[PDB]
Order: sequence, then C-alpha cells, then structure tokens
Amino acid sequence: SVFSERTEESSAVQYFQFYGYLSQQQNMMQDYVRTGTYQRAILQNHTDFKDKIVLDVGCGSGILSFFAAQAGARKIYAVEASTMAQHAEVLVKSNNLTDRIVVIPGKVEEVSLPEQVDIIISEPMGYMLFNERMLESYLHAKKYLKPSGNMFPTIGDVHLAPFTDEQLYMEQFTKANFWYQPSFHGVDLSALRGAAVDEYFRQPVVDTFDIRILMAKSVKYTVNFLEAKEGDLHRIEIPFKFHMLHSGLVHGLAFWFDVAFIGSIMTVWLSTAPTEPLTHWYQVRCLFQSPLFAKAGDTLSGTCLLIANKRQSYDISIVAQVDQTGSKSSNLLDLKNPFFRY
Amino acid sequence: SVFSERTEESSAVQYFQFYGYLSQQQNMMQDYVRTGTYQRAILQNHTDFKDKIVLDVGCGSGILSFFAAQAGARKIYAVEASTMAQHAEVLVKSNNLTDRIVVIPGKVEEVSLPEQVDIIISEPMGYMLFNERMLESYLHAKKYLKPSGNMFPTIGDVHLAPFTDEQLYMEQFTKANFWYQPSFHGVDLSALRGAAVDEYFRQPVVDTFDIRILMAKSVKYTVNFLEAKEGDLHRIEIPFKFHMLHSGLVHGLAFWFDVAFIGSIMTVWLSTAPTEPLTHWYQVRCLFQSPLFAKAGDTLSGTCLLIANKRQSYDISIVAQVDQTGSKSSNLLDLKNPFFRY
Ligand SMILES: N=C(N)NCCCCN(CCCN)C[C@H]1O[C@@H](n2cnc3c(N)ncnc32)[C@H](O)[C@@H]1O
Ligand SMILES: N=C(N)NCCCCN(CCCN)C[C@H]1O[C@@H](n2cnc3c(N)ncnc32)[C@H](O)[C@@H]1O
Repeated sequence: SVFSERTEESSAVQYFQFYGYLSQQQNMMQDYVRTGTYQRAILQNHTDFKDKIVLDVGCGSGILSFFAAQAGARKIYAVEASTMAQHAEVLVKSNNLTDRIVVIPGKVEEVSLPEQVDIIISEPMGYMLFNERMLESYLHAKKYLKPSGNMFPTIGDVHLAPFTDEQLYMEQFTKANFWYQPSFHGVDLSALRGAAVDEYFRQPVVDTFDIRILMAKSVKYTVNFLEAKEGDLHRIEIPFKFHMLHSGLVHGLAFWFDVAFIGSIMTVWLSTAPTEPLTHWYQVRCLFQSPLFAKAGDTLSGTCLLIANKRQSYDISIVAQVDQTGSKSSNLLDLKNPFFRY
Repeated sequence: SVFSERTEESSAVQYFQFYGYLSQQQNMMQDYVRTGTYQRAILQNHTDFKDKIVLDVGCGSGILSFFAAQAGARKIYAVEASTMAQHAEVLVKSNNLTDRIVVIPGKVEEVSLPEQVDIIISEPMGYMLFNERMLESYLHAKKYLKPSGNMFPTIGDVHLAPFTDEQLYMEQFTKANFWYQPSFHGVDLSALRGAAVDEYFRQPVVDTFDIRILMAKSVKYTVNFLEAKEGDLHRIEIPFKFHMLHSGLVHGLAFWFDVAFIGSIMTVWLSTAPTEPLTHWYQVRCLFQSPLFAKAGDTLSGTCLLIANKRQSYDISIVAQVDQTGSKSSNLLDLKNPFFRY
C-alpha cells in the first residue's frame, strides 16, 4: 500500500503495539485540554455532523466517534489499525451505538469504505505536529471525502522561536562529557567524545518552559489540510527570520503547534503554546551544539528542513546564522528518539 | 542462523538500535557495582587471562575487552552486533591496542573466528537474568571454546521469594478504575475495566523494595554455563516450596539473580539481591491477580514456568497454592513489556 512503501516493517510493529495498550489510551484521554477541546469543536459545530457521514481516522478507544455521534451524525466509520479496534467495538456495543458507529479494522490506506464521507476527523498531531507521520494517513483519507467536505482539524500552525536556557544546555553537555575521561577504570574514552555530543544533541527535548526564555516573536508555518497532498509532507522547508528582542546566547529553537477546527458555526483552536494550559504534547526544543551570541536588534535567519524517513519520523536539519556577525550553526536532529525531560 | 530462527526481525532491529546508543552504554558503565565487579573478577584472576586467547561476546563499547587486556591477554576477539562495533574500533585504536583487540562486527552466531579461545567473557544477564535471551548467544559461543576452557560469568542463580505489598497491588486497580466511569465526556467506559486490570497484571514490576516485604527464604534456580546447552533455556521450569516465616497476604513473587565468576585464584560474585547495593537491574516482581492468605508455618507451593518467545523474551506462568487451605492462584506475565516503577 501507500503505507508499507513509506514504512519499515520493524517501525510499524513497534508503532501499533504501543497504541494497542489501554494504558496509553488512558494517558491520552486524561489530557483534559485535548479531550475537552475536541468535544467542544465537534459539539459547537453540530450542523457539520447532524445527519452526515463521518470518517474517524485512527479512532483508538473510539472517543472522537462517540463525540460525532453526540452531535447527531447518521453514520461514523471508525478506522483503526491496532488491536485497540476490538476494544472500541466493545465500547460501541455497551454504549448502544452499533446502529451509528462502525468500527473498521485496518490501515486507512488499505481498507474499503462503503460510501464517501461528509467530514473526516482525527487526532494526527504528534510532537512538533509532524512526528509519527500520521498527517500523511489523514491526508490520504481525502480520497473518501465528498466534494466540499470538511476536515477536523482543518489547519495546523507550527510555531518556532529561539530560546536561551543555560541550564538545559549544561545538563546535556555534562552528560556527554562522560566521554572526556582519559582513565575510566584505566581506559581512555576521549576519542568518542565528539560522537557522544552528537548523539545527545540529536535528541529533541520534550518539556514545558517559561516564555521568559524566548528571545523573539515566533515564526509560523501553516499547513492547510483541506488543500495539502500526501507528498507535501515528505520534505518540509521552514524558512525563518527572527528579530532579536533580548541579547544573550541563543541555545536553540523551540517548537509548538496550534490546530484549528474551522466549522460552519465557529472556529475552535487547540493550542500547545507555552502561554496556554499544558497538554501531553508539551513543547519541543532543539538545542544547538554551540550556542550563538546575538545582540538585541540583530537578525537570526535560516532554515528548518524536515525530511521524512522510513521509521515514521523525520530527520531535522536546522541551520541558523546571526546576520550581523556571520556566526553560524548547523544541527541534525532525530525526532524519533526524543528526550522526555518532564 | 541460530539467531534469526529464534528472533522475529522486528524485535532484533529494535534490540540492536537500543544498544547502538552511546547513552545506553554509558548508563551501564556508570553502574559502579556492575563495572567494578567485572574488573575485579578479571584482574584478580589474572592467571586465567595472561597470554591467553579470549572471546568477548557483545563487547559493546569494549570495556570488558580492555579489562582482559589489562590482565595480560595475548589476543581478544570482541564480537558486537550493533553499530556500537564501529565506536569500539575507535577506542581500540586510541588506546593503542590494535595488536591485541580485534573487533568483529556481527552476531556471534554468524561471524567467523580465526581460532579457538581459552575463555569467554560477557554480560548476558537481563532483568530476572533471562530477559533479552542473550544467554543463548553466550552459550552458543561455546562452539569456539577450547576443551577445558572457562566462562566469565561461570554460573547464574535466579532467586524467587513470595512478597506482601498491599499498596502495589492496590495501585493496579486504582489505575484501572479510570475505566469504571459511566459518563466520561458522555461515554460509558466501564466495559473495558476488566481488560485494563488484565493488562496491568501482565506486566512485571521493575524496581527495588525493602526486604521486610519478603515472607520466606528464597528458592534458587541454578544455570551452570559450562554445562548448559542453548535448548535448556527455551523452557525453564522452576518448582518452589516456600515455608512461610510471616503470616499475611502474599501478593506475588520477587525475583533477583546472582552470577559467579569462578577463576583459578578466586571466585567473585555479582549479586542483584535486595540485601545488596542497587544495580541497574533492580529487582522484579510479578503480582498475582488474586492474593493468597498464608499463616506462618504454612507451605506455599507451585511452579514458575518461563517459555521463550520470538520477541527475545519469555512468557511467564506462575501457579501457587497454599497447601494447608487449598487456596490457588495463577498469573501470566509478559516479560518484554515490564513496568518501570522506579
Ligand atoms: N502523545 C501523542 N503523540 N499524541 C498524539 C498521537 C495520537 C494519535 N492516535 C490517534 C488517537 C485518536 N484520538 C493514533 C491512533 O491512530 C491510529 N493510527 C495510526 N496510524 C494509522 C493508520 N495509518 N491507519 C489507521 N489508524 C492509524 C493508532 O493505531 C492509534 O490508535
Ligand atoms: N539491564 C540490562 N541492560 N541488561 C542487559 C545487559 C546488556 C549487555 N550488553 C553488553 C555490553 C557490556 N559488555 C549487550 C550487548 O551484547 C550485544 N549483543 C547482544 N547479543 C549479541 C549477539 N547475538 N551477537 C553479538 N553481540 C550481541 C548487544 O548488541 C549489546 O552491545
């Protein structure tokens, strides 16, 4: 399929085994901001569901399907690829909704649906929006969408901003410096220090932070899911140009995202910004191996380039330069192996 | 090979990607008990290394090979299957030991050694000794061992003992009762409560604990690595008959292990017992889903059966009965997906 061609089999097994656990389902459902915002987006746009056909892409436990049912959908096809499908079917029976929710086991790239749908709903966002590459399956499912059909969420904004955090930089550098030791039980490890720093700094840091550390207005990159094709997400180029508001060492870039549910009645936002209440996505920070010194008024420019890989993630390349001084930094991150610092 | 026949490819790639990170190697090297005990066993038995040929099975960073070099080995073949082999080669060059340490990339079941060896060294122990099934590779490598050659470690003892921990047992139903909720955002989850309890009890708990919880002298199961064949580890039957020293509810069984390095000069032990200082292996506990009441002086009897699976672990079946009352309990656990509670 379109799914097995872009996905190493090893990565798919680990991925669907992880989402087959009820404990993981629980962890996600207990995020009140996530769950409540989805429910609000769906129930406040009830006209977009009432007597319509809906597709739920990666239904999980089946919670979004239940919300579409609460809003008055005629029928909901809830497609799910893990063994979680069997547990969803149990819930559909015990909440007396077999007349309205049909669980279809399989990947959305491989199953067959009896009709076209009026609207597609999903929670495809990962860390930094793009991790897990579930946006591709969400976009692929537009093949079942009637003309003039809607998608929930409808748009996604990735936000990035430069940050200063000496203590985070020093935690990571200190761990790597284990490999400086000229005589670890009589053995010199120091020839691996370079490799060790690379490995530590390749890992993005997932946790929250005070907005006081951000040193510029954020830059926005927008994906419109109604218009995007699957292929737009194999290579994502995000140019940026920050105007620094504070002088200091810039230790890397912080990422967060917003999605919007653009209904007929109203638009609802789900934000993972650090100014907003916390979600289980936190925020994500990509440290530079060497910090860059920038004076207030200076311009920090460059590119964030995400290239999709077969382990359902992205290789991230960030190249940044201070324009006034020509101080440059280049960094490669591996979004599959993040560091959960919370 | 003998390795790809017993191992799902998906599990092997996750396994060797995990051991290819320097950070994981560092985490194991920073365990002073582990590293120090290996060094002590090797240097204090210098006669078993001086001018001998040695094979290091799963060398990692190569630290055991460097210890065999410190002890006077003529030649050391260090076999390593992850991308860590390339980092080991760098260390061998930068510590000027290319004349004495030869790194061989690949699995020990598939590579070729030029000669037979006097002694084999490895750290094959996982959680509960047997997890990761690396003992099979260690035993397989006896094909390169000269007659009357030694192995380090030489013997392994698994210890089991019944324990009481009401708070651990209760935490499982607390987590599961998230599902016993008739209207979670308008949805009744309660029908999944049973499945959630089952899922929590299939997971062994990895962490440490006060010895005050143990309710009987432990029982020992011994593997002699000089005599054992690969096939002895596919199915491991551990009968037990505990004489209870304390009355109370028995909530499950605790496991830990000891290995011995039996050299010519002295025997050195590496213990992960809860009476001993903590190691990165902690201890492991398998809850019974129904706890058993035992009076001091009563006999708790039964079987612990470990059955090897193709995900490089074991399915664990525990059946226990109190002989005086006829109260029975069984559990099935999946040692691949443990719960890290520490
Ligand atoms: N903490 C984080 N990262 N939170 C954000 C991630 C949460 C994503 N979650 C959706 C939950 C719905 N509310 C994923 C679920 O979608 C299923 N799924 C994945 N890919 C699929 C495919 N190609 N076809 C059909 N189903 C597919 C998967 O099995 C799993 O059940
Ligand atoms: N709690 C924990 N960590 N418990 C487990 C202790 C882990 C010990 N570690 C050795 C490094 C320290 N001496 C494992 C290493 O053995 C390598 N390896 C495994 N199987 C291999 C095979 N069939 N052929 C060749 N190499 C093989 C693996 O790649 C990895 O480097």
